[PDB]
Order: sequence, then structure tokens, then C-alpha cells
Amino acid sequence: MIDLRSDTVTKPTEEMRKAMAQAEVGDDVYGEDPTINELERLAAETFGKEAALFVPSGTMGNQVSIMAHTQRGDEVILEADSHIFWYEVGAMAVLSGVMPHPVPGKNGAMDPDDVRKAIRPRNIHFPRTSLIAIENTHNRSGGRVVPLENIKEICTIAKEHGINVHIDGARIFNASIASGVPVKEYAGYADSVMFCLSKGLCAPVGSVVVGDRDFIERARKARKMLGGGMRQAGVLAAAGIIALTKMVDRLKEDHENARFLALKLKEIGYSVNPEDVKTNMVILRTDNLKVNAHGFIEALRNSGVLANAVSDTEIRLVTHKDVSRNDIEEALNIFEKLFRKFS
Amino acid sequence: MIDLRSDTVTKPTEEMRKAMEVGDDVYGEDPTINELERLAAETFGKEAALFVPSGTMGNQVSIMAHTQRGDEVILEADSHIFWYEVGAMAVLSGVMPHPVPGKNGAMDPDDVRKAIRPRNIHFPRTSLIAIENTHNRSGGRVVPLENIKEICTIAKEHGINVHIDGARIFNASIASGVPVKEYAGYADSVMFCLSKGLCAPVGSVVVGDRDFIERARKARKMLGGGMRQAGVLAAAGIIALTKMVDRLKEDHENARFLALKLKEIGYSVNPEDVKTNMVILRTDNLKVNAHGFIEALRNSGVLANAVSDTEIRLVTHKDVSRNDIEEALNIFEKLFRKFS
Amino acid sequence: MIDLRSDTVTKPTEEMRKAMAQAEVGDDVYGEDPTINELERLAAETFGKEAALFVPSGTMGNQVSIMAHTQRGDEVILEADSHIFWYEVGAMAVLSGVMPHPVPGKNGAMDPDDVRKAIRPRNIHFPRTSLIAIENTHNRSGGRVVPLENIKEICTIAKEHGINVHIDGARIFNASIASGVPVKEYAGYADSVMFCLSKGLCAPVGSVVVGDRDFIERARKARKMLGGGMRQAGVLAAAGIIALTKMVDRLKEDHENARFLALKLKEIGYSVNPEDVKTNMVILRTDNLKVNAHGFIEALRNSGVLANAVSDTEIRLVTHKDVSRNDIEEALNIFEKLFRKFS
Amino acid sequence: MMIDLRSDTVTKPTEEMRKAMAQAEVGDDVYGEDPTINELERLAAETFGKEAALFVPSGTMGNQVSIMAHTQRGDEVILEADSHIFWYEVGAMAVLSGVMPHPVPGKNGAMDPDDVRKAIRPRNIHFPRTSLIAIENTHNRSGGRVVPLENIKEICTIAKEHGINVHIDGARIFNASIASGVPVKEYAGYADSVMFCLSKGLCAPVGSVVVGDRDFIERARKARKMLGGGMRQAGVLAAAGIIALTKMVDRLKEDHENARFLALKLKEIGYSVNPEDVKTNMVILRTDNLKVNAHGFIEALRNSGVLANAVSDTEIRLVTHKDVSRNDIEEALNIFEKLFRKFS
Ligand SMILES: [Ca+2]
Ligand SMILES: [Ca+2]
Ligand SMILES: [Ca+2]
Ligand SMILES: [Ca+2]
Ligand SMILES: [Ca+2]
Ligand SMILES: [Ca+2]
Ligand code: NA
Ligand code: NA
Repeated sequence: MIDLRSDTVTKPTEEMRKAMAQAEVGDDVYGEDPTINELERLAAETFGKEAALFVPSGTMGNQVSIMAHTQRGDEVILEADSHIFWYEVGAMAVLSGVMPHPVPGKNGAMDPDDVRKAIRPRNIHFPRTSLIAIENTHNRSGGRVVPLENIKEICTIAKEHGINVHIDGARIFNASIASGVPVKEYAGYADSVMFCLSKGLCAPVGSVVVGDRDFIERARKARKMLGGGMRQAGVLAAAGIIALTKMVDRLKEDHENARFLALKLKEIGYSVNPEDVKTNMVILRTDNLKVNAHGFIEALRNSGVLANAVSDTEIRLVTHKDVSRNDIEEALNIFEKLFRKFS
Repeated sequence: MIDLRSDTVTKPTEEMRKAMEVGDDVYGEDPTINELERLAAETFGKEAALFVPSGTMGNQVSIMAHTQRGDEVILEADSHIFWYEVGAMAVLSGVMPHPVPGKNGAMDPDDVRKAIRPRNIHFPRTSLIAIENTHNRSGGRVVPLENIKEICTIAKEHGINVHIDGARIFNASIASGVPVKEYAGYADSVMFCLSKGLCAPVGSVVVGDRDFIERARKARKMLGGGMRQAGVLAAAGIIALTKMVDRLKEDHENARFLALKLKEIGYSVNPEDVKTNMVILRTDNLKVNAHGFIEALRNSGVLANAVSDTEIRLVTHKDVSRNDIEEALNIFEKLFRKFS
Repeated sequence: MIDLRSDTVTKPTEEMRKAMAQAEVGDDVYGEDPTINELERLAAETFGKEAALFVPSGTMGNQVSIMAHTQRGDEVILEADSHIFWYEVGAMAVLSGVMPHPVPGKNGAMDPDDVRKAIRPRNIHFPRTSLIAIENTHNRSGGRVVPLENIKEICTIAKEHGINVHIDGARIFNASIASGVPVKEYAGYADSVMFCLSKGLCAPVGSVVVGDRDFIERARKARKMLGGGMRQAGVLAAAGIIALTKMVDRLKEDHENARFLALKLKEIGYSVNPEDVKTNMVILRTDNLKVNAHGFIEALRNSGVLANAVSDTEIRLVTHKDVSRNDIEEALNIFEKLFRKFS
Repeated sequence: MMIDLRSDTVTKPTEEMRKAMAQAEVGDDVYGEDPTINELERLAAETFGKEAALFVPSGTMGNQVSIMAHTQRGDEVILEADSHIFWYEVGAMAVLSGVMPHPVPGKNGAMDPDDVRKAIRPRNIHFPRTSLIAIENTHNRSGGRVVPLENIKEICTIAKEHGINVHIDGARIFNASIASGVPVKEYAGYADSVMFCLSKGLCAPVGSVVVGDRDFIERARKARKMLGGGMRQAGVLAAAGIIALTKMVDRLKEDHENARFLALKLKEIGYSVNPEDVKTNMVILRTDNLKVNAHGFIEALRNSGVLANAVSDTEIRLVTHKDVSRNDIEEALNIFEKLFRKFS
């Protein structure tokens, strides 16, 4: 089918499948897997950091980072619509015993003044603000790119207060492709960065956390506690190396396809705003249709297109490697036919 | 000094000092604690009650008794549980707060409904909604009974518990005319303070169903609130609950007078917003910010707390007489000349 | 009834009642209660430490100490039969996220070599051992006194590893009166000590934690989090000062009464060991009786004597200010009658 | 290269596994759409006679999500005093679940049922609630010892009477089964949940599986999401797991035969080992009759081409697995014989 549900559904490339088959492995618990070691070395190098740690998921990447940055009772400033707050099962409270301090943002960009104001003064009644998290290409807002200046401004505030900064860069390469800002530049204004290998980059499993050597050592211990300490994970790391080193540039194609899809959907008559499409996500409202988002998703599935409803009136369409321009053209033919039925 | 920092500074009345029969509460044998809890449960129309050393403990054992690890707790964005309880909900219960904006403590029921998490693997389970009555941060504002009723209805629909942080619920009752028993009927649990406007030296009480209170009592033991001959404290608590409620009206009168007169001097206050024992004073029209003005106030005989860089909270209580208020106003008058 | 269940049942003396009624108080949250401040000053001085913190209970005292000494995932070495492990509702795991590491002891004295062996090596699989707790006048062994030499040897081991030492001194003054070792000497070989005011010292409520200034500041914030931050607690502190300054010497009376009780129980024929009784507790075994401990407790209760069973064959008898020699004599007459019935 | 007797975790994928992983049919497991993971879980559930199963990236995660699903904050978990959950899982039970471990000493990994019974907390405000009893099968620390089915049966009876959950840390449960002749479904029949590893003796590169009732597995799956074990196209890993379960269990007998040979021969040389205690893939060697300690002996073995781990200042653990052949065992033995001349 034509899967526009998310970029998480990307499948391994033929190059990845071959590398997994001949991957050199070892027990990572002993630090003896050569491929995992190389993946971490490459990731550290790529983001200009001292060290890196491979994890089974972006969620674990964010959570081990929070654990490594905080102490029980601490508070973590984060954007009110960020993944760490909305889609990580309340893990920060259970695993680290910390409280989130949601700060509103405009498409992922928290006003530097609101962030500075959310920092807790030193008082017996108050938690200690020890971490500030920023999400780049903010998911909930529709894959928007957080301006480099916003990140730089918040980094300055953090520095003045002795507060750590973590960038949830699950889709940081999409941000870099859209903005022209190198990932090293983003990373320089953060103490840690988590980036996904299993979304737009097409690896089957995993993410990576990069940061200072001492922070990574603490995160590695947290990873062991959480259950992310695998054995011969080099099989996964082999695909990860290809994802990191060879699948970044083509993300531009996903952006082009998302924009083309949006422009054409608007032409048909669907409620979409092509001007809001900055990366690989398109938000489709169903207010003008005879059925709501849930009913329209079912009609789409019957015609060969998969998508998710994110509310009763909104559907999200996400492009990726496994959605070609031909697939986009085919999907548009289907959307055209469904508009005749449901407008 | 003229202490306007909080109503927590109230000292025991002579009758409280004399009242302060005991036993070991761990064995449930302190008769005065037992009578205090019996009286509290009766007053709020609940099955059981639990004495605790502080309102923070009262709120926290209630959260522990209402939730499981990983749950989410809907609460007002400027509520005490979120801002002034040291992140205890995350450490003690492993729960995540889900702040919802409110207008003077009143969360729009529709916003509360939208904050409830659907059943999905990525989401915590919303198991509790907390409402703070006479919302501190907004100036000791009274949350409308209709707001609480509506939220209770939503909670019922979804099978979610409701906890009322009633640290100053009697102040609310006195101002609104709504009996505390009526407020409590729309909640599963209520925590109310004995150590603030009611003048007891120590403690608060949590009221609710018998099974919830049993869970809260075990949580209290875990937290370290299981005392021995606490009847010494309970004796003052009974007097606070049974003899000190009516006079809260005097604190409201003094707060309103203070606010009215401060407005006349020229300070940035809103006398029409003052319905209980608190006055929010803004410093945007002064030459110094809240922290600087608090220091000046201290040097002239007046104690108050800054609640932000531009806001000061003034609180009245039994130990601040009308004469004290008049004396404070003379001081505020002099300081307006200096910093305006 | 004649209460031998625990020394927690002690009621305030007339002196304490007057002091509580006349207590000079203030708001302790602002550090303004003069009586709490004097009690803490006196407590610190008495234990030879720079700071102290009054708490509502010994459990809170131990738990805030654990919170202030550890970080999530740490391990706490403690005696296998200690109160922190058995009677504190699993608080160490919930509040501090730490693991207990039980070590056997002989009457509360953990073999120093066993303690050194229980310290975890630096390995990703292992928690960090950051605290060693020692209980003085170890309850479960029968109110036994831990030798100063034992604490001294453990202190040296702790210093070598950079590990903190906490003494659960709930009944430390009973230990001091029996051994002749000043409480400041026991405390000199520990980082922190918690002692109770509400047991043998007769105060109605509370305990105190003593230690270094930084540690106490962290313990004070932990106390706020747990809910032990009270307002005009000077009412309780007034009785606390009398407990500390005027009720220590008379503990020797409780020790004398416990010894007399044990000797006479042995004379009657009960299975007791007077040679093991050096403080205010007597362990009585029901081995030679036609009933188990629980059934014996019931028989005692029906005859006017209260006590607790500590196992299916052992019951604990505890003396205190509120059980006089006359009461011990009357209890013995009852014990004599019951021995004829169940022996 | 060196003879690695450090652990069975070092097993490398077989040629068949490598091909199945690279060519695995995958999908997004978060949506429950990876066909290979789904088949691995179906097969695992069936093998253990349970309704459901959950793939996890490690045995530690398997145990921890099970503890999370079986307990509430403040609960106590009875477990053997030398078990992996207590010693080698980074204190995770306290941090993740807020539960207290209640160690019960065991005899060769087996806790006496009456000691388990006595460890259950009475209902009292001072005591945590005992909600889970964990049993480790082929108990590692004692030397890969096999816990009898009757021990597990008796504990199950006690747990049922008290309404307590039972979890089997079956990291090496197939080793127990091969040695005892007891099908794994029989061990599992006396437990609410069982975690078993695919990445040790079964030779898969990554992961373990938890089996149990549908509702428990659903709760464990949500715990897995929270801990970060919710992967995407994990079918790549599951492909090797299916082969581990279907083709690598019977040969564990070879690992046991190799360990028995190793022990018998080490005894003949003069080392302090007990061949009579060796029934699975582990041999405990004490250094009591050597003029060196445990760590020093490990260093000497390393210098001679043999890798092992010290588990005490006087104990070393030798583990056999697919990647150590009988010829490798003979080589190690010949070296052990000589190093016996140097250190005795
Ligand atoms: Ca993927
Ligand atoms: Ca007061
Ligand atoms: Ca007492
Ligand atoms: Ca007499
Ligand atoms: Ca392996
Ligand atoms: Ca050979
Ligand atoms: Na911590
Ligand atoms: Na729970």
C-alpha cells in the first residue's frame, strides 16, 4: 500500500540488508562489538561531540539523557507540545523522578523570555531546574523547523544558569536539510542530542545520543538499567552506519514530495496549507468533508492509502524513502477520486 | 512586626495552648487525634479522615492513594501542587502533572476534558484531577461552585478521581456562602489546612472514603508522617476546626480594607478582586521591582513575600489587627513617595 | 493495662506539658521558630555535629538521610534485621530509588569484612554503594548495643571507599547509658545520625537528624518534599528539649527494670536470657510453652499485659518511663500464673 | 584467537541466522505490524504454553517490565539472595518500579518454600505488600544449577494461596529443560510469567522474550514502551530469534557435555571443582589450593589464551556455548594443567 502514516515505516535498503548479513559483531556489554563502536565513533564525529551511545529507540535516547542530566526532584523545561511530554508514556516521572515544566512555543520555538522565566529560583519549595529540552523539526506542529537563533538564545540562558540543554533531534537531519544549518552547528548549542536512525534515515532499529564523555558514561549506565544493553547489536549498527552516512542527502526528496503532495491536494480542494509544509509532513483538515478524519482514513485505506488521524478533524501525511514520486502521483489520483465522493 | 507574608504565621490562641489526652497514633490509640479525624470527616460529609503534619503531605498522600506509577494528574497551571511542593508528585508517586490554564483557579471544564489522555500505549493514564480552592497564586480567589460541579461531572464520566486542595477551603466557604460539605460532595478527597487561617500550630487533614483513607494512611507511614502522641497537636486542631472558622470574615474585611486604601495611595492593586484574605500588589509602576520593594517594606516594619519579579502577595490573618493594617498603610503611604 | 509493647507509648511528663503550653514559636518554614532552632542547636552540639534537623518521625529522619546521601539506583548496605529494611514501608525504594543490600550481623554488629565485601565494584551491572547504615541498640536482636569498635572499623572502610555512614540511633541514648560511650563519640565515626525523642526520652512527637551543614540542607529540602515541613512546631520542640536534656539519665531505670523482669521471668521458668539484656528490651521465647507467641500475646492481653510477638516463637517486652517497678512486679505475678497454665 | 569461557552471551550468529536477518520480512512493531516479530511471539507463547508473548531487547528489560506489570510502588519482591535481578540489574527494580527486594537464601538456586512462605509480609502499616515472587531457572551464581519442578510447584501453591504473582527468570530455562527433561511449558505452568533469553546459549545476536497471559503482556508492552524497548523494524532481530527457538535448543546438550568434560578433567588435574554439581553449561572453579587469587588466575589464563570471569575473590566461572568446541575445551584443559604446575 502507499504508507503516508509516518517515516517510521521506512524499510531497509538493499545496501543495509547486505551489511547486516556480513556485519562483524561482538558483545556490546563488554564494549566488544566493532560495528556498534564504529557507529558511535561516526555519530560523535558527525555531531562534533566527544562520545556517543546507540539505543534501541528515540524514547530510550531521550530518557537516558534525562536520567544522565538530572537528579530526583529536578524540573525539566520543555515545549508544551513536545514528544517527551506527550508521547513518552510519562517516563520522565517514573524513570528520573523529575517534573516537566511545559512552556508554550510557536511551532516548537519557546520564547527565550518564557524559558528564562520558567527557571526556578533557589528556594526550599521549588524543584531545581536542571535541564531544558528543545525538539528540532517539532513533530506536533507539523514538522516545523526551530530557528537556529532560538536555540542559540536558549543556550545562552542555560549557560548563565548552569542548566543542561538537550536537543530532541529525532528529525534533526530534516531540520538541517530544510534550514541549511549543519547538524554540528545545532549540536554546538547543546550538551546532548538524540537523533533517530529509524525514521527518515531508514535503519530498522535505533537512535543515537551524543554528548560529553562523562554524560555518555552516565547515559550508558542508565541504558543498562532500562534494558537497552544488547549483545551482538552490530547487526543493527551496520544498517545504522549506512543510514547516518548515506541516507541524509536524499531527505531533500521527501521534503520535495511533501510539498508537491500538499500543492496538489490544495488544488483538488482539500483543506491543506502548502505554505506550512517545511519538511516531510502535511496536515490535512477534514472540516469540509462528509466524514470526519477517522471515517476518511478508512476510505483512504480501502483505496490503497494509509494515513493516521491525529484528531477528529485532522490527518497527518508523512513522506519518506518508501514513498516515491510515482507513489505520490498515485496517491493524488486516489485523493482526487475520494474528493468527488466525500466533499 | 506587621507580618503579611502568609496566614501560616498565626500563633496559637490561649485556649489552644491550654488544650495542648494522648496515645500512640501508630496503634490508632490517640483519642484526641481520633476525635479530630472523626470531627473532620463529619464536617466534610466524608467517611474517614487522616491527620497529617502539613498540607504538602496531605496533598501528596492523596496523590499516592489516587494514582499508580506513570499516571498523569490534571491540575491548574498555577496550582500549589505544581509550583510549591518541591516536585514531590514525580518523586513520590512517579506521576506526571498535566497543567491546564485556569482563570483565577478555574480551569475551563472543556479544557479539562481535552487534557484527559485517550487509551494509547504512548500515553499515561489520567487518573486524577486536582482543583485548588481559594486559589493562592491568583490572589486567594474563590473557584465557583459551578466550575467544580462541571469538572466533577466530567471526572465521573471518565472514572477519574477528583481531589480538592482545600488548604483555604473555609476562606472560600465564608466568602461564597457555600458549605464545605457541599464543596466536598463534588470531590473524592479534600485536603484542608488547620495551620493557616484557623490558627493551629501544626497540621492539616485529608478526608475521603474509608478505603482511600486507609491507602493514604499507609502512604503517610511511608512518608514519615506517622507520629506518636500527636494528640497534643490535634487538641489545637479541634479548636481550630470548631472555633476559628467564623472569624475568618475579619481577615477578609482587613484584606479588602488594605487593598482599597492601597489603591487610593496609588499602588497597582485591584480591590474588586479581593474577596478572601489576600491582596496581589503589582510593582510595574514603582522604581524598584518586587524583590527591591519587599526589602524596603522589611526595613520599615512590614513583612511580605514576592511571588514573581513584579508581584507581591499580602496575606491577612488573626495576628494582624485592623490597627496593624492601619499602621501598615501609613508605611505603604510613605514608601509610595519614595518609590513611585 | 501494663504496656510492654514498646517505648513509643511513653506519655509527656508534667514538665513537658507545661513547656508545650508556654512554647515560644515561629514559622519553621522560614526558620523562625526559636524553640525548634534551639532544639536543633542543642542536638547538633550534643552529637558533636555542625547542624541538625527536627522531623515528625524516626522513619522520616532515616528516609531524608537516605535521600540526602544517595542518588537514584544507588545501593545502601544495612544490617539484615534492621528497621530501615523491615519496618519502613519500603520507603527507601520509593522515595530514593535505592536498593537495600542486607548484610548479616551478630546482635546488630555486621562483620567489617562482610561490609567490605558487600561494597559493589565499579561495573555497569552494579549500583553504586553510597551509604552504609548501622542501627544502634539494634531492635530485632533485643535492644543490643553495637560495640564502638565495630562502628570505628566500618567508618574506616567507608572513608577508604568514599562512602557515607548513617547511624540509625533511634535508641542511641539507651546504647550510650549501657556502654558509657558518649553519643558524640558514636557520631564521630558517622556522617549522620538520626535519634528519636519520642521513645524512651518521653517526648510526644519527633526525632532529629544530625550531620554536616550541606547534608542537613539537602535533608531539610527532602523533609519539605516528604511533608515534614511544619509551621509552629516549637510546641513539639519544647518537649523535645526536655527529652534531650533531662530524660537521658533516667534511662538507666528502664534498663534496671528490664534486667529485673528478665531475671524473674527466668526464675519462674520462662525461656529468657538475662545475660543478653543490657538495655530496655527482653526477648522471651515460647519454646517451652503449650502455645505459640501469638497465642501467648492474646493470653497476656486478656490478663492485663500488652506486648508484641516478633516471630511465631518469640515475643518482645520493652520497658520505659510508663512501666514502673510496681508494674513489672504486677506483670510478673501474671506471668507466674500463665506459666502454670501453658508450661 | 582466544578460547572464550567468560559467558554464553558471546555466541555469534549462525550462517542461517545471518541470512534470515538480512532477508527478514519487517514492519513497524509499534503498530504491531512486523510479521517476523509477530511470529516469534506466537511461537514463544506456544512453546511455553501461554496466551501471549513480548519481544524485548534484553533479558534485563524482560525482567524489569515483568516486575513493573506485576507490582505497585512500595511492593516487595521475594527473590533468591544471589539472583541476577538483585545483583546484576543495576538496581532497576527500585528505580523503575519503586519496589524492595526481599532476599531469601537458596540452596543451589532453590529457595525453600517455607522460607518463601515466611518472607511474605503480614498486612501491617509498617510493611510493604508482597506482590511478586521471582525464581531463577538454571540459577547462574550457583553454577547454572537446575531448580527442580517440584520446588517451583510448591512455591506456586503458596503464591496462589496468597494471591501473589510468580515470575520465572528463565534466561537459561532451555538449559534447565535439556538437563532435567522437563518441557519448558511445565515450568511455565507454575508461573504467571517467564522471561527467556535468545541471545545466550541459543545464539541469537539480540533479545529475549516474556511470556504470560494476554492482559499481563499488554501491561508489559506498555512498560516496554516507557523503558524504550519499543522498536520499529525489529523483525531483523526476530528472524534470528525464530531460528534460536526452533533449531538451537537440542544442541545445548553439547554445551552440557563439554562443561561436564571440562569439570571432570579439571578435577583430575587437582583444581577445586565439583563435577557432581555440573549439570548445564557452567563450571565453578575455586582457587583455594592455588598460590594466587581469583583475579590473578584470570589474568594468567588471559596471558595463555583463555578468557574467563572471576565471580568472587576465590571463584571463577567457566561457561560453555556453541562457539567453544570440544577441541577448544581440550586446549584450555591442557593449559589449565600447566598453570596448575605454576600456581599450586
Ligand atoms: Ca524504519
Ligand atoms: Ca499557624
Ligand atoms: Ca512517646
Ligand atoms: Ca512495689
Ligand atoms: Ca549471542
Ligand atoms: Ca585436541
Ligand atoms: Na538522583
Ligand atoms: Na504504582
